[PDB]
Formats: sequence, structure tokens, C-alpha cells
Amino acid sequence: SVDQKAISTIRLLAVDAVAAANSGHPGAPLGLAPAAHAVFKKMRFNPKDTKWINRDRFVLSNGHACALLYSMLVLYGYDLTVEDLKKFRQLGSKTPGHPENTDVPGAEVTTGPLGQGICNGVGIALAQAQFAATYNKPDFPISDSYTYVFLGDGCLMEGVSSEASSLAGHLQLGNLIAFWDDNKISIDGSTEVAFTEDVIARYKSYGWHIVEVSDADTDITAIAAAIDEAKKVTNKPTLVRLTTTIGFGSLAQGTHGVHGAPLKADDIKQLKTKWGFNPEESFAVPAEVTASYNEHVAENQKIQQQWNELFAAYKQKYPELGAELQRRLDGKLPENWDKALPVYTPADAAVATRKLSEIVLSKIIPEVPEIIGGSADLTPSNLTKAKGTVDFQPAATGLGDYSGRYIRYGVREHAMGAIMNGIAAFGANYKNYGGTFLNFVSYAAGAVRLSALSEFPITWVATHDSIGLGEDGPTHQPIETLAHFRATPNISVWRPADGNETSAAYKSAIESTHTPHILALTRQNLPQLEGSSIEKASKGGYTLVQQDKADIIIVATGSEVSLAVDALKVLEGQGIKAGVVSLPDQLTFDKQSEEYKLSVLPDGVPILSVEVMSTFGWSKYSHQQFGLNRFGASGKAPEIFKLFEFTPEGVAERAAKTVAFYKGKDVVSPLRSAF
Amino acid sequence: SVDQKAISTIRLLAVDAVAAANSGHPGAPLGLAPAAHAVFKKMRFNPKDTKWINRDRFVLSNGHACALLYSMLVLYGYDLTVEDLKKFRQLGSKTPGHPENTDVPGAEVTTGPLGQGICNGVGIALAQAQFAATYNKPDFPISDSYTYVFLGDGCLMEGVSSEASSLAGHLQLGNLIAFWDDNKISIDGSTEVAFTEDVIARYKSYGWHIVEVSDADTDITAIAAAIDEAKKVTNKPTLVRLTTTIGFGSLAQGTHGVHGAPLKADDIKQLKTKWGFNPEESFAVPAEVTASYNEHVAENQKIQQQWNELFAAYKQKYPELGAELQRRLDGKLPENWDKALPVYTPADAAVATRKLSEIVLSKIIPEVPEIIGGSADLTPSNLTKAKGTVDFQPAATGLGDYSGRYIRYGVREHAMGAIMNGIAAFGANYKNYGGTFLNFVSYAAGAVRLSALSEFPITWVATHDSIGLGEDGPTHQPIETLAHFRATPNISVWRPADGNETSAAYKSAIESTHTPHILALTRQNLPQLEGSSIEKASKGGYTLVQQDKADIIIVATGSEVSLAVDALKVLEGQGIKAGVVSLPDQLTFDKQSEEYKLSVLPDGVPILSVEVMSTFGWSKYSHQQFGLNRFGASGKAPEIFKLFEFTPEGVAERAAKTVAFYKGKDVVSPLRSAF
Ligand SMILES: C=C1[C@H](CCOP(=O)(O)OP(=O)(O)O)SCN1Cc1cnc(C)nc1N
Ligand SMILES: C=C1[C@H](CCOP(=O)(O)OP(=O)(O)O)SCN1Cc1cnc(C)nc1N
Ligand SMILES: O=C(CO)[C@@H](O)[C@H](O)[C@H](O)COP(=O)(O)O
Ligand SMILES: O=C(CO)[C@@H](O)[C@H](O)[C@H](O)COP(=O)(O)O
Ligand SMILES: [Ca+2]
Ligand SMILES: [Ca+2]
Repeated sequence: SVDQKAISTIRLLAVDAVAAANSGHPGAPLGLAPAAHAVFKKMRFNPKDTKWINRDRFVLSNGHACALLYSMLVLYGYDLTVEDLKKFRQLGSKTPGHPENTDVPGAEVTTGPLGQGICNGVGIALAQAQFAATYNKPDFPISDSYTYVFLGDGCLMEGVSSEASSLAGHLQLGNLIAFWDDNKISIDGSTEVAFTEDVIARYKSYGWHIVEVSDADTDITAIAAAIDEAKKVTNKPTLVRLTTTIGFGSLAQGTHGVHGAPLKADDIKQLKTKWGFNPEESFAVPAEVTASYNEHVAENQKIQQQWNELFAAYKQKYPELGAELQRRLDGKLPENWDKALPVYTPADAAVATRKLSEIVLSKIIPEVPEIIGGSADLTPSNLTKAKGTVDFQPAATGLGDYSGRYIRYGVREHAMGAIMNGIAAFGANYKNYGGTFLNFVSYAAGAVRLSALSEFPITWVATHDSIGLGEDGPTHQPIETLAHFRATPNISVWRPADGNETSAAYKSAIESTHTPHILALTRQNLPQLEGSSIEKASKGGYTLVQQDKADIIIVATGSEVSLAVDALKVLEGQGIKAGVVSLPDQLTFDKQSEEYKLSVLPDGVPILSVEVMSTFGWSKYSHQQFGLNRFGASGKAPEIFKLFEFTPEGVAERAAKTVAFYKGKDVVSPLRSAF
Repeated sequence: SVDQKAISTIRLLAVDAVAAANSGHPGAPLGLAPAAHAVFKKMRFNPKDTKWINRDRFVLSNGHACALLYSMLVLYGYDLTVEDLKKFRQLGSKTPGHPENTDVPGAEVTTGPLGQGICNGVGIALAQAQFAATYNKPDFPISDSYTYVFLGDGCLMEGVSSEASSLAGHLQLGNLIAFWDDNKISIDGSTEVAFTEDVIARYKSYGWHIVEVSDADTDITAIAAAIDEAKKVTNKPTLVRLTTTIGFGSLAQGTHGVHGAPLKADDIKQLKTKWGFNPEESFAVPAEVTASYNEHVAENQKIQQQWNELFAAYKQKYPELGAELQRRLDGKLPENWDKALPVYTPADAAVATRKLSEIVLSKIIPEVPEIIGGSADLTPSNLTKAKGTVDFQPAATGLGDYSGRYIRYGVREHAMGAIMNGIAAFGANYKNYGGTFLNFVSYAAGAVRLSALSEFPITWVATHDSIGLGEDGPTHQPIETLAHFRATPNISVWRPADGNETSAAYKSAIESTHTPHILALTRQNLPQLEGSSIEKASKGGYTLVQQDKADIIIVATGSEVSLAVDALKVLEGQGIKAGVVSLPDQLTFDKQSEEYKLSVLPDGVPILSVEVMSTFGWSKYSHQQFGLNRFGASGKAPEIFKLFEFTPEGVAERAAKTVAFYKGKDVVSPLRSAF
């Protein structure tokens, strides 16, 4: 049949791509081609409009199998060709060794790090449910799309997928349909050596529906029926067990050797001949297959055409909601939304930046409907919920509704991070956030790094940023954490010092379209600073206290800016004149003009950094660095600061030593470099 | 009864400790005091010998409940007193806000970061099984101890515990007995808002045995019976469901408010009066309770006394094994074990450091029985198994035996990290390791940081360290990873350049007693260097190529040392004389004398660093830094190096620019500082 020919075409494109590269993973593509064929036939998508908001989404969580995904996208006429497949895994190609949403048309997310994709799918489905609950009306199914995920044994072993699957079951996400490639093979061999759990029983314990397909090597009728069955179960996510043979058809099928290395040339020849292809030909695309696939594309395009008319009719009947939806699909925030940001003066009371964050969220959530977010079981400590909002829950629970805006993630930081990526990936201008303690953002590093690589505007509300948290002690107090994330490309790491800086941090986080944000916020109260503003803090770094005859400039962040200002007063008594720079985001600062940056960190004056955590990175901005490069302590926070000499007198002492160290030396800005 | 009085004493000590600090967590201690009393009565331990190798181990995975643990340790006469309890959460005390093994006598591991402790318990149990299989003989039960773990809903939500529980079930670890505090309350309120899974059904799916105690607020008889039942099930770990009331007895019992803040003074008064205590008294210790507990200590000490005689008799009957066991319990490696380390010359072939690592392990595993380790489903890529060894598996599977030395962790990096901490915590000189790709060590950051804080000599075999891995691309290629771990206190991060350096890295990792190691290893082949040796590389940094008239020194690590040597030749043609420093471990280097370090990084010469990842940290050792501060690419590795100008000519160009930048400037060593 043409279906059989399509499946063979997919299999052989994937194997030929791997062969051309002499690198990559043929096994799972061979095993999953029947399922991929069946799922893509059920999916609604437009290869010529990858951003249609009511498309079904597909996620390849087992991202190493990407030769499969690329083959589907090529066959369906996405902006990806056979010539791109011939450049699989080659420098600069549109067919990288794992899929990247920034590079591959039709890749919704970036996968390859196991476990992430299924969690991203949970997020896409969460967003779809929230979006549909917000906009759909009688006779106006604006959003009714599904989220299809392929995953393997590796994803099922990674703890992040357990977190997300538990939560997805709790959230009754009926439009999520995941497919487990049950092939009993991972890199170390049989799953019998390390993975003997009853996966199906575990998924039932989370509240998922199960469908089993015992011969997924051939039975596309049963795979299609499993999708139909899943669609009838509207209050549970579904796991479809696909029992497959890894490398199906290969001489080496059912072995770990077929997982991750090119097939032998003679193996590829026998594959081709057994399936009716020419063993002398590579990258064959039978025109029957193209035609069949084009039929499905044409049908899908007519569905999108009708959706566009539905949307026009919706704007007529529901003018307010229609305009809001249009704005969001155009990628634009509400006009002058930022007028809602709180502004402070130096006469206002001291406030912890976690509390300032709560206040910002309380003002901006009502103004910007595309903001949703949650906390990983730290809502009353992170202060991440705006009073009066309702939680995102299935209405059946009585605990919230899908139109809700606040997500109870539970103690699941890693899944929260990957779910945030999925919510961003959904689109419709979602600006989504997740709260935990800064030290436990580290639990989610796998996902955070992908936020940066994927260019997703997600936001971590990362409270309890330092030894300032006090008694919980060194297991809770960040040391390395800011250095880690600042060293990752494309992460804005805001550490606001006061009310105005906190508003600037949120302005940046919400306006972001391509850069994830981490907001490092305090437990302890900080004063409102003389000289701060949203405008100045929006530059990432700025001169807080200008001293035209400075003997030294002190550059600081967050809680240490007030400390630097107090140190300036101590220094004045010692006959030393200091300026103060506040550097609430190093990335934003780095992006300013060379002239702007030199106005903040000039030549001809020693510069001392002060921040109560690692000194790594700080030499970009300073000549000497006062930081904390050891673990913290359990005690009252002011006593910990005193112990480590983060006091006005301790900073002044180090400032004075810095001035003395550079006496009779020529000093140039830390911004200067040889190349 | 005296049991009832003991339980009340425990509860009130915990509440009084929290009250004195005006900080901490009274709820879980109140709820778990009956279970703690029952478990400690079943446990064998010596408060006067915390290192007795056949003790039962206890782990508080819900570490915030540590006022409970501290109360038990005080009551049993560990080196922790009521005066220490009065200093709960105070700077410098032996009663920190979360338990720390370095500070608290009787704390086996450091908990507080949720999910870790249960995984550490899996590791303690894994080690006990391996140890018993290695040493026990007929009539000589050298090791027969149990591992008892308390955990709460938070630990059960964290994905790391799912990973470890799946693996523990697979491994049939019958001496692991975990207790779930089923109190239906977390920080965000009822578990109904985020955690509605059937926990018991999930644990059955992993192959655990279950015992349910429906009234764990009072029924210590049933808790004791549950332990007895668990001990009869020798081929499954057991989860005991303890249905408790959080804050049992408090006016605020069964609420989230009792989780994490001090009780009201009037609440504490009514607690005391309802249980027969004086509401005017704090830190009461009824002498009946002390006496009862001392009886159990005396019995346990007699058990240890008999164990010591068993051990003496074992040494008589099994002289070889007895001497080996004695050596290990004394914390000493085999005499001259390091003579097994491979040594190379510059005439030897180029080899990838992953392969050099395999060769080291192949030579040292037969020489050092206390080495065990594994990989997170990357055995044939990390090259972490010595040929001829058998896997750690229950013999019932036919796949290995408990005497085995190689662990199939599956795709479970985070649990692998926390399990490694447990294996180290067991003691008996275990030197244990875990393989994955360097980029995915980041999945385990929660555990890695605890290795450092806990001072455990664990080792990550972290291959595929850079863009040198090639085609798998940017989702697999580290950028930030070394900076992250180098910025964490107390992590040795070795990045060996060649055969001799790889042997030095292992010498350090195996000899370690207080410092975790990460070995960053290559996929790609590297040449044997002229000038390398185990002796020189053991200093962490050393002069590879000495140039007495150097215009510049190039400091590099790993794969970039050979690059620097090739750049030196290019520079010679441009009339520039370079020296080369190899810096295989920055921590080890930092610990050398000031004079040694200055001999490597002298005054009066510009120093350029070269390493194909983040430049963070490098200003400690260099004036200018050539690194990679953007994500990588999918392509053939040499082409990626060329793209980013990590070539002999690209390094030479930057070296020449560095020399020019410092012309007519006075240059001092980067080792100098103002304070
Ligand atoms: C261990 C592996 C994988 C084997 C996974 O096996 P399945 O997932 O069972 O694949 P199949 O054999 O059916 O093709 S592929 C690469 N990976 C290394 C790796 C490790 N850790 C993380 C987080 N991300 C990774 N990609
Ligand atoms: C969210 C919480 C915990 C609530 C946990 O609830 P159970 O664990 O149910 O406690 P119980 O209410 O029964 O006393 S305590 C602190 N913690 C923050 C926290 C977050 N992430 C990580 C990794 N480590 C942490 N400690
Ligand atoms: O992490 C934990 C304990 O392991 C939480 O229980 C925190 O102790 C608490 O959330 C801090 O509370 P505040 O800092 O908001 O007072
Ligand atoms: O991480 C993955 C894919 O997501 C593995 O399949 C690696 O691709 C493989 O282990 C690398 O193999 P070698 O680098 O040892 O050739
Ligand atoms: Ca598999
Ligand atoms: Ca609980």
C-alpha cells in the first residue's frame, strides 16, 4: 500500500541521513516510523505556517531519533529539504544531531537531553488548556488542539519525566497523548539490567489512561485507533505503549548496537531490497508518498483557512476578547502595560525584593492576561501568587479552573522549568514564571540551559538568594548559582537592589522574546536607594552614586548595593572618595554600547566588586573582588554577614587596600581587552 | 507508659528548640516522634562510636524536621547535648537548621534539599549489600545492618527519589526500610492541590513491599511490627506508609501553618499540660526516658562488643580478607596501590582521555577492592567498566551479584549522584564513581553540591567534555559546566590533557578523603605531551614548557594544552617566545604554596588562558582569556574548532595581541591581590 511505502520511505531517509553523516542514531527511527506515519496523518498542521495557533503539536522527547523527525518534515514540505537531510549533523546545517527549535522549521522545542521533551509536552498541553478556557466560546472553538509526544526508555528513567507525569495526571490534561517506544533497549543493553519497573502500573498510579499496541512494528490501524481512544478520554492524559523492535528491519534489529551508530552498508542494501527500494539509491522519495502527504497538507490548510474565518467571526461577536487575542498572536504586549509597574522613592520603607516581586505581580497580572506562573511548593515563601487570582486546576477538582493563572507545581523544580519551556513554546505571547529558592533552581539546570539555547522568554522568581536568608543554613544558601547561570549563554540574571530595580527586572522579563530571566530576590528587607529608577536599572548597570574625584568605584548587586553605599560613608571618614555602581543584570549591561559601559566603569580608577557569593565572572567589571567562595552557615543573617566581614567597615577595609594596591600604577577599565 | 513519656519528651524538645531559635519546623517532628521512637528502639548503634561499620543507619530525608533528629541524638547520648539544642539554628552551633554530616554527630549525610536523603539511603543500602557479599562467610555475619529512611511528600515529588526508588526496586535491596510521613500537607497546603497520585501503587510498580500504618500518631506497636515484617521480605525494599497528623497535638495540627514556623507560646503551654509536662519548663528530659534509652544503648554496645570479637575471629579464620577489611576500616588504601597507575611517554600514541580513563580503571580496580562504580546508561561511551568485572545485581536476576563492582544506574544522573554520596557515607573506605557526559552532570547538580558540602570523596567520570565531541551538537556540548563546579567550594575539577595527567587525576580522586572529584574527559584523541608526568600533574598546575625569556605564557587545560604547544611553534615564527602551563585541576593548584604557584604563574609576563568553554574563573590565573562563551554547533569536531578559531593560528593571533596590549605596561602575576 501507499501507507507501507511511506513507512519504508521514512525509515530509509533516516538511515541514509545517518549513513551520509557517518554519525547518528538509526535504531529508534526504524522502530518508530510506523507510529510517526500514523500520528502525523492524525495531526493538523500547516508546513507553510509553523505558527498557526490551533495546530496540533508534536514533540520528539527521544531527540536522538531526530532523523525520523527531519524525514517527516521533509516529506510534508516544511522548509526543510532532501538536500538538508544530506547535510545531517554537518556544520551549519538545518539538520543538527539533536533538534533545535531555533534552527529546524517544525521543531517546537529543543530536545536531546533526555526527559525534557515529555515535560515540554506537558507545558504545551497546559498552555493549550489555559488558552482554550480563556478564549473559547459557544460555537467558537478557537483552541482545540492536541499535544503528541514520542518518548523512550531513557526519558522514562529521568526523574524530570516522573515529576511532569505526576503533575499532568493531577491536572487531568486530556489533550496530551504520549507514546512510549517500548523496545526494551537502551545504550547499556537490555532494559532488564536497570529498568524493570512496571511502567504501565506507574502511569496508572498518576491517573493516566493507557492504550497498549502490542505490534507497533506493523499495526498502524491499532496506532490510529489508540489516538481515537485517547481523544475520547477527556480528563486524563494518555500513554500509548508502542511495542517495537529497535532498528526494525536491520540485520542488527533488537540490539543496542543499532541505537547510536550508522548501519553497515550491506545492512542498508538488504533493507532497501526487502522493502522494494533500489539498494543503489539513497534519499529516495517515491512520488506516491509525496502525493499522499500533500493530500493531508491540503486538507489541513483548508482547516486552517476555516479557522481564520472562525477567528474573524469571533472578533465580530466578541470584540474585546478578539482584539486581545489578535494582539497576542501579533506578539505585542498591551499598550503602555508598564505604567502598572510600581515606582518607589528613597522616602519609602525598606522591603525585601521577594515582597517587591509580589507587589509587581499583583499590579501586572491584571494588566497582562498572557502572564501565568506558579511555584514549586513555595507560594507563601516566594510570594508568587497575586491575591484574588484562581489556580490552574481541572474544574472537576473544585480547586481551580483551566482559566486560572496560578500553577501549583509541587516540589518539582526540574519539571517546572521544562513545563515553563513548553508554555513558552505554545506561543500566543505567553510570559510565564516559576518560583523557587535560588539554590534549588540548580535542581532544574537541565531545563534552564535549554531555556537559554531555545531562546524562550521564561522567568524564574528565585527568592532567598544568599546567606541573607539566615537560619536555614548552607544547604539553602547560594554560592555558585549566579556564576553558573551567568556563565551560560543567553540568561539574564537580575539581582535587583530595591523597588525600582525590581520593577526594571520585571519590565525586562516580560518584554523578553528570546532570553530567559532569573530574578534573584531577597528574604531580608532592603532600603529604597537614592539614585535608582526603572529607567537607569533598565540599562543593566548604572552609576548610582557619581563621584567625579573617585579614588575607587564599588560595583555591587542586590543586597550589597546598600552595603556599598554605607561603606562609602565609612570611607569618607578615612579620606577616601568612592563612587557606587549598581549592576542588576550583567547580560543587559553587556549589551549596552561600549561608550555607555565606559561611562559606568571608566578608565583611571580602581574598581572593587561586592556580592556575597562567588567571585567568578566579576573580573569582567572590576580589578578586585570581594565575594564569598566558601559555603554559608546556619544562624541569624546579620551575624553571618558580620562573620564574613560583609559590613560597611569590612568593605571599606578592602576598598582602602585596593586603593593602596594601585598607588603609582596605571589603571584601565576592566572593560578593556586585548582581543 | 515510659514509651508514651519518651514520645512526649521528643515532641517537646523539638518544639522548644524551634521556640528558642524563633525559627524552624515543628510540624513534622510532632508527627514523626512516635515513629522515630519506634525505629530508634529497633536500631543497633553506638552513640560513643558513630563509625561502627555494622550499625544500622538512619537518614532524615525530610531534613527540615531535624529538631526531631537532634532530639533523638541528645536523648541517646551522642556528642550532642540539651545545651546544643538550646542553640538550634544559631551561628556556630552543632544544631544547624538542616542536618550536616560534617557538624552533627550521628548525621550520616547532609539533608535539607528534598529528595536527597532517600537516594543517599539507597546508596548506603547498596554499599551494605556489596560489603556483605564481599566479606561475610559462614558463621561470620560481618555486615548485616539495615538502612532506615524517613521521607515526606516533598521528597516523593522530587524526581530524584523516583529515579532512586525505581533502581532500588530493581536491585531488590531488602535491607532498605523507608517510612513515608503521609500527612497530606506541604508548604502550599493540602497535597490535594498538586500531589494526588497513588504513591502506594507507584511503589508497588517499582517492586517495593508496602506496609501501611493507618494510625501512626499513636500506634507504635504497629510501627514496630511493620519493621519486623519488612525484615522478613529480603528481596524488596519496603515503604512503610505512616498516616500522621502534621503538628500532632498542636492547636494548629493538620495545617500548613505548623510546617515551618514556631508555635505560639500558648500552643506550647497546652501541649505540655495535655502530656503531663510543666508548661513553665523548657527542654525537659525525664530521667525515666534517659534510663530507658540508656538500656537500649547498653544492649547495643554489647552487640558491638560481640561484633568486635567476631571480627577478631574472622581475621584468624580468613587472614587475607581480614587484613583487607582492617585496612579499609582504618581508612588506608593498599600499600603502593598507585604503582598500578599507567605511565606514558611522548613516543606513545594519541589516546582520548575517556579511553585513558578506561585503562586506569582496568589497572586499579583489581588492586583496590574498595573501588566500585557505574554509569548512567553510558557504559560503552564513558568507558567506565573494567573488562572481566561483574555487575552489581541481585543474583536472582542472573545478571550479576551483590559482590559485583559495576553499577548499571540507567538514565538517572541525579540519583546516581546522590547514591554515590550514600556509598561514600557507608564508609569502609569506599572510593566510588559514576559516569555520564559532562554536560549531563548538570542534571545532578543538587547532589553534586552536597558531595562538596558533605566532604565526600566521590568521583564523576565526565566524558565528552566539549565541542570536541562533534556531531551530537550544542545540547550535548558543555560551556558553563566547569565554571559552575569550579565556583562551588570543595570540588576538584580535573581536565587532564594526556595519559600521565589522567593517571594523576585518578591518584587524586582515589586518595581523596574529603573532596569530590569531577574528571572532565575527551571523546577525541589527544597526543602524549613532552613534559607531563604524574608527579608534576599531581600539583594541579605545572610548567609544561619553560621559557626563561618568555614574551607570554599560555595556560591551558585538557585538549587545549596540545593546542597551546602547537601555537607556541606558530608564535616562534612570528618572533614571539611562549611558555606553556598545564592546569589540570584549579583546586589542587590553589592549595599549593604561594611560592610554588608563583613559579608557575610568575610576575612580569602576560598570561593568556585557553580553554574551549566559559572564561569564568580564568582571571585567577591569566590576564587575558580565550574561551567559548556561546553555545556550540552540530558538525565534525575539527570544523567546529576551526569555526571558533581554536587553532594554532587563532591562539597565536590572540597571544600576539596580548603581548602588544601589555607593551610598556608593568605586569604582575594574576596570583597577586589587594586582600
Ligand atoms: C543514555 C542516552 C540515551 C539512551 C536512551 O535510550 P532510549 O532513551 O531507551 O533510546 P533508544 O535505545 O530506544 O534509541 S541516547 C543518549 N543518552 C545520553 C544521555 C544521557 N542523559 C541525558 C540527560 N541525555 C542524554 N542524551
Ligand atoms: C518545599 C519545601 C518543603 C515542603 C515539603 O513538604 P513535606 O516535604 O511534605 O514537609 P512536611 O509539610 O510534612 O513538614 S520544606 C522546604 N522545601 C523547600 C525546598 C524546595 N526544594 C528543594 C529541593 N528542597 C527544599 N527544601
Ligand atoms: O526549605 C524549607 C525547609 O527545608 C522551607 O520549609 C523553608 O524553610 C521555608 O519555606 C522558609 O520560610 P521563610 O524563609 O519564608 O520564612
Ligand atoms: O547522547 C546520546 C544521544 O542523545 C547518545 O546516544 C550519544 O549520542 C552516544 O552515546 C555518543 O556516542 P559516542 O560519542 O561514544 O560515539
Ligand atoms: Ca529504548
Ligand atoms: Ca507532608
